[PDB]
Amino acid sequence: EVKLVESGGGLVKPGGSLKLSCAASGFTFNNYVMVWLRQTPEKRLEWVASISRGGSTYYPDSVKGRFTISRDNARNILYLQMSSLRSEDTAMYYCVRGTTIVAGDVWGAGTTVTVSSAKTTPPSVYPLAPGSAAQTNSMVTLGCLVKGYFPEPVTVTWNSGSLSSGVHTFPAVLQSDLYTLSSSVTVPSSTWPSETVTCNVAHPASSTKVDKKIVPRDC
Amino acid sequence: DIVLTQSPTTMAASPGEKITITCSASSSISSNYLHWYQQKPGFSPKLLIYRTSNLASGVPARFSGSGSGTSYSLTIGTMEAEDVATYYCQQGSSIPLTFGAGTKLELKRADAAPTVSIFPPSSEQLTSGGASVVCFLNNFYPKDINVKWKIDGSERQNGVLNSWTDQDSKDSTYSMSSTLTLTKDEYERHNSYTCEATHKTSTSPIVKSFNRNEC
Repeated sequence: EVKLVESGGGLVKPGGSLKLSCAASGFTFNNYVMVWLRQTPEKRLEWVASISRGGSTYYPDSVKGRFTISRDNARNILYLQMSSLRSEDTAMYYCVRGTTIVAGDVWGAGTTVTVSSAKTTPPSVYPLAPGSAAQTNSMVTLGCLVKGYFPEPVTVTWNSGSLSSGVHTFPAVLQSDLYTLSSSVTVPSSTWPSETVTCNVAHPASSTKVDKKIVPRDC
Repeated sequence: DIVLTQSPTTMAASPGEKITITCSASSSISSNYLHWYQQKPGFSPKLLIYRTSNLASGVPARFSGSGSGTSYSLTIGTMEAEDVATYYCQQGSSIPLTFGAGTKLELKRADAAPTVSIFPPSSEQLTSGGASVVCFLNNFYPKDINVKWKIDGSERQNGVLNSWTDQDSKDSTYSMSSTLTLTKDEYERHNSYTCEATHKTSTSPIVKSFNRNEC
């Protein structure tokens, strides 16, 4: 169980600074080159920094001078100090163990960095229920619309996690510096009104959590 | 900088199909420094192949890699459902190390018509001055699909935001969400809101609508 765990990621202003940490375990840390990579919202993978076992550091021109990789072989922790951040620095950052042939054989789960002047904004949660004059047809699809939040992420569950299947939770989309995401859930006809159906929407950046019960619409 | 060009960009494979994808380097790489990663949706990339042809830890035997010079490839002997993922090649011989843009491998399945559902604005949203109309187009295959909005019978293009799920891991279908947002003002000035889905599985659009004044 070699493991790398990144933390420290979050929202920060252009021009700002932010330090990522990557805690290593289950292997002899000082024996390895360590690497930061990042994956852009488009899914492109890019090299960010490398640090040899003895502390030799290497950077691509795009971050050189702005980012600093360092390691602490005592605590087995790798750092990335980010400064003069730009919006192009927005990405998921991965802690990676490198090998002598420059393959990354262990990767962390990643930490997300968002570089923006937009301010943290909690979501509004609207119930999606069929029109009052909609016709009942066995299964019923409901939803929650999660609008006007920043930054990512938001989590959505149904019935605190007990409505598990029949769920489609869509990727958030950013418009005018606010995210919108939706989630749909499908359950059998008689299952609804009868059984309570609620979506639970967490927005940790704003310390927000709210539940929206989905009630049948009535003229 | 070495540029790694992958093809195809996307591939749909039948279950059991022998699949090969390629990675072309703008300059000759020592094969010792050409590796592949697999990234399953929702997860971190994982080392899959290292030094052109060596399988990484935990990687099934149906995987193989080959190549030299500027031309590399990755082969899956028989496509399995669990292989749906993006595959990246990466070179370590030249600084900066670089990755290809990825080949997205998806799985073939029988056609499925979308299940289409339309939803009017909530009272809560109307209270705050907005009006969003949502259409879900769920569990369909193949992935290509078009949604058209109409207000009182006339096509509406601005104010529409679309979002797609990744291929479903349990049934290999795709789903989509389309949201038309206007002001409460504009919404109360029209009656008929319609979303129409054009998909391979029908010879006419699936049309769902509601009138603002339904009861």
